[PDB]
Amino acid sequence: ARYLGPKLKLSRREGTDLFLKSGVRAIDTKCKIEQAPGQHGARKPRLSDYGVQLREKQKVRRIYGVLERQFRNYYKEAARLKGNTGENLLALLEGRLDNVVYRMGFGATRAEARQLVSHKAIMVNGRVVNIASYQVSPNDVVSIREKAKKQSRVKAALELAEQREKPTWLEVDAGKMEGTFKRKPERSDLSADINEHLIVELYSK
Amino acid sequence: LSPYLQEVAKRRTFAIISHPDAGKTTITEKVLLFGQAIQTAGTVKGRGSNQHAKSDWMEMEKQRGISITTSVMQFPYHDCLVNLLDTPGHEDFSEDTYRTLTAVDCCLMVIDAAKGVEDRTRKLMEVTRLRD
Amino acid sequence: NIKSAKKRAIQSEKARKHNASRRSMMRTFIKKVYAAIEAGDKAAAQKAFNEMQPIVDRQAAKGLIHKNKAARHKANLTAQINKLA
Amino acid sequence: MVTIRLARHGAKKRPFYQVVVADSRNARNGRFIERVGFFNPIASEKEEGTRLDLDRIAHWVGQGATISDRVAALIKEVNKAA
Amino acid sequence: DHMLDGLVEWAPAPMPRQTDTRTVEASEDKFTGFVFKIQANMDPKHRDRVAFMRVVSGKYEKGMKLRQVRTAKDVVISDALTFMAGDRSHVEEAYPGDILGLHNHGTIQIGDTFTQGEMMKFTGIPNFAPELFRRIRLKDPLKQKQLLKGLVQLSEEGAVQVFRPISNNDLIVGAVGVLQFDVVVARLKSEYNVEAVYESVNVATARWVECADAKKFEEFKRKNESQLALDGGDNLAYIATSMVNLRLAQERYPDVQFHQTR
Amino acid sequence: ATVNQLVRKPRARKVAKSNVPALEACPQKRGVCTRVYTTTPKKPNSALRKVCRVRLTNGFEVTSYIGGEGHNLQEHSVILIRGGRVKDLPGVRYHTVRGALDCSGVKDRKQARSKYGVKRPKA
RNA sequence: GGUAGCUAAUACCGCAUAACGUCGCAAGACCAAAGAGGGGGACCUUCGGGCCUCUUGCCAUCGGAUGUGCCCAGAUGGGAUUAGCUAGUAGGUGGGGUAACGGCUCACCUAGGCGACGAUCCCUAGCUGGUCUGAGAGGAUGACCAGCCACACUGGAACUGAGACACGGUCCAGACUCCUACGGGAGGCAGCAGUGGGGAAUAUUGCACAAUGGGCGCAAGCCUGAUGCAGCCAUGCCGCGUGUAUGAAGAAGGCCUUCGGGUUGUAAAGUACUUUCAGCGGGGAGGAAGGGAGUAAAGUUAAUACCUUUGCUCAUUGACGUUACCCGCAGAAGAAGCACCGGCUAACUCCGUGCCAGCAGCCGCGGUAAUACGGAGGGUGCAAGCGUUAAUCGGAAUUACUG
Repeated sequence: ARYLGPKLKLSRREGTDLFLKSGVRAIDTKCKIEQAPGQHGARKPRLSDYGVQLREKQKVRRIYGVLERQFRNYYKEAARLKGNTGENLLALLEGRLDNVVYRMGFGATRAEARQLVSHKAIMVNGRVVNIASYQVSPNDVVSIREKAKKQSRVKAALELAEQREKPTWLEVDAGKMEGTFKRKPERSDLSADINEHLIVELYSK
Repeated sequence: LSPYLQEVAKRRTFAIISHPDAGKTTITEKVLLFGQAIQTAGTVKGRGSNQHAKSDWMEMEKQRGISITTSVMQFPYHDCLVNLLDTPGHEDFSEDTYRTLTAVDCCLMVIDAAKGVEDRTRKLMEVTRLRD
Repeated sequence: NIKSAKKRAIQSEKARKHNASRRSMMRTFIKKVYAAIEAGDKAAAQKAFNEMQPIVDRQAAKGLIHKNKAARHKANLTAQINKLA
Repeated sequence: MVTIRLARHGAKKRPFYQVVVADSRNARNGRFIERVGFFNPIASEKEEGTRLDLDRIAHWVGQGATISDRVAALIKEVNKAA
Repeated sequence: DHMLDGLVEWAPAPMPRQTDTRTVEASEDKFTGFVFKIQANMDPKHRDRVAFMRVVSGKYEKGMKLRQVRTAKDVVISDALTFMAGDRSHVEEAYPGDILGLHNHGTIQIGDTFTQGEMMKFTGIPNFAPELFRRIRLKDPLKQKQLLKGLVQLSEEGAVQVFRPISNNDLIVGAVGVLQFDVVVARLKSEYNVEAVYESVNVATARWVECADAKKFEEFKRKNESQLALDGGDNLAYIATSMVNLRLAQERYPDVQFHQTR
Repeated sequence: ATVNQLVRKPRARKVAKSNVPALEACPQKRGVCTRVYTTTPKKPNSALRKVCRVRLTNGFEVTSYIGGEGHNLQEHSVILIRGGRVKDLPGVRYHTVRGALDCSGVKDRKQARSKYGVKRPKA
């Protein structure tokens, strides 16, 4: 129920970096990035109003590791939710515990930020959270499992982490390994090559 | 002579074997009227002795041709409680008969006095001595 | 049908018979009062009516001519018996 | 016989009864007259666990109405006025 | 009647049966039967099967709890047949030497020992392997279960046993000796209104029905799968063309028998 | 037009007609298969399309298409028909499911085997 | 089962007794019922137990609550290639009836009564809450769940009782079937599970009343396929995992190349790393409240008895259960497929092929170099699923009230 394959092959189709092969040397490249997402990558994809609309979400999914059968519901969710359903879907996409993990540098990739939330190596205001889908409310504080604390991996992660853009709605630590959900991410403090409406539409047809 | 070891000792569970068309099934039907299970009697293929009374060849095809697979019986004779088997005669056909011998402590062989000892008669003794 | 409560059957029959007569006595008596009417014996009328008055009330309290049913009988009777006599 | 009882409206293993005035004869979750509180056999040491319109229960008992024996174990395990 | 007088007079009370544990005296208590047969079950309103059990020791009583030694699962008994002459009868309670009937639902086989607890199995019961031929391909142009159902119901019995390859159709049956006729006849008696005929089939073996450790098997269930079958009872088997092609198959190696088990 | 008119003779919906009426309007059906022929399609195309006239279970007898290169079918058989027409052969409003009941899947097909019914050959 | 005879009760039945009851304007008429337990000082009498007493039980009148009758109106499918329908029919009066009004019934009497806002007659159909779809108005539907209704082999009938016209009651008829010593008998799974049959297709002849609820019972307790669990099936909706990192001018192999190379490809390898979920081992919540044993209560009483009540003492109560859950053990070990790539529609080539073979939802592909056929490479979209067929609403402002 996860990708499990040529992850760059992906970011090459999106022509952008999806934060996939994060790890050590952040800021991708080195793989052919761009000129060949397949066997005809060289080509000039003059795509349709559809393309520049599916590819938009087909991205958002990947830039988080989420899937369809489930992504939809997120949208349906945001829909019921008052306000720009566009930013809302984002608000819920960011609100993912598998995300708050990675985002708080407690793990390299948003992929490496799962194998643990899955293998019970994290938790909230107590109870260890097994589902890489938990929806983190406000205040809700995580904390790498006091158990397998700082190990032959997670340490090397925090390194590049705090040297990255750095969030604004979380009050992470470092050795105490236990961030917090200060507040729900506004629209102004997050974005890039990501359009709301362009995806809020695909599900309106 | 407690009500347990008494029931055990008064029991007796046996086979009836022979070569195809010897008398198994008939002697069986007759053993059944000596046990007050059949108030009349019959024959085989429902034949020469009339009346829709054949019988006690279970099945169906049996009553069309002649005998197929072990029918089993329990009746009282004299001071005992007999458990009676009815073992099919035919090479290819059984099997079964052999496995049925595993349930008997002893065994009765019918022989066609018009034929003497036939083939599966000889083969059945071999199987018998397996268990003395 | 093989269900213990079948004795509810023979149990009913008993009361069926019983009631039947009780009830059969009920009317048979009421009738006598009507016979007097289709005749004109105001004297024998109030007579049969009195020898019924309680006989009807009884099988009532017992539960066969339940409440009101009682009233009606005597009611429309005491009404006709004098309406023309 | 209007008996005040509980219906099992929980979910596999995690029940959730509901005190209700109902004609003794009906089915468990069958027709009833009026919910009058509930009963949570889970809850776990937190805030709630049971609720009952005690000053309503009385109105029924008032018109004669037998109470379940498991319903009675609630009418008091939660006191009466203290 | 003399031979009967002779029968009563001389012939043994229930005898001891041997096991891989001990000489089992008939005198003992603690129930100990062993099946031995799952008769050609027609049978007037059921698949029944009703396995025929011998009762070596102990007294059976209707509500008692027993242990199927083979599957190592404890089983409670209720409907336990007593056969009043080719006829089911309800049902009583039994003593050593009698013959009791049960109710096979893929739980009973042949030689399945039943105790009250003692984990042991009777060393008796023959169980040999079939020869072959066949391909019942049916008139009645189908259905299809009733034929198949008929076949996967005459097969938890000991006589024959079917073989259904991985091509849905192509039904193979194998094969007591050569009396493949009761099949045809029970194909239009018992409770199946089918008809059915035969052919010749490129199968010498028989086969022999395999299983052991994983992965290796999945490489086996793949390479020579052409070629591989599956039975009524949901496992397992091969089906070969000759003896040489049988040897090479096993020779793929080294994972297990032989296996017949009826 | 007018309300009064609509009030009177009210507007009447126009029911739909299932292009495939081999009864029950149900998934698929079992059929004895009366004959196994091959025909020619409309003007533009020119093949030797394979078809079978099947006696369904509900009594309706109908002609069905046999998709894929080759089949085991013949005389009797017992296919199970599906749906979807064959705009090239008129009258052929049904497709017999491949690799179902007495029908053998297309031999060797490796692509889109879900249809033409075939099993993964040595992964 | 038949005949005879004895025997008890809260079985049955008089008599007595009567109002706040029934009948009657009133006078007066007339109506009822059962006892049985645990005790226990006097006295104790024909020392059975009388009696004192609490405890459940019975009669009667008026009420409470619930439950059920019954009545009126509006609405509740299609068909006029259905336009007329009806005599107890419509009303009256008067007897009878019912628990009750009532044509319910009967007698007599007026002659009516319904109907194109669609009667009647056919065809179809369990109705509502709701369910699916839709921006909505609507369209479709009424499995699971709850309310109302109806039926319980077919047809009919009554009986018992507070209530049945009675799924596991009775009587009759019918069809069917089963047992018989042959004279006569017996039964109806649309309760649970199960077999046959039919079908594209629909589950185990399981466990326990431990919990909630029902019947009886003073109570304990008994009964309870109701219920609660379990077994089968990806049928589905919500989860989750089959690995996470790091990695070369980028292996061999495959496939394409105008051969200069490109690409599957970080993909694999290799290097680190994590082991949820399975598998093995342990430890172990909650669903239990209660009832069953003793001590106290201006609790009533003649009473420390007996009975209830409330604290308190001990022993104790589960089917599911190798539970849910928690901790280790081991190791990426044990877990990916299906559809699609001419357009709508995201996604390309080679080879074969030759209007053959075949594709196709619509247009439309194939008669030698086909991105539409089959295969291969590659790519695209979904994922324990994917596809197809089927069905409904949408798009369909393509019955348009909104429109």
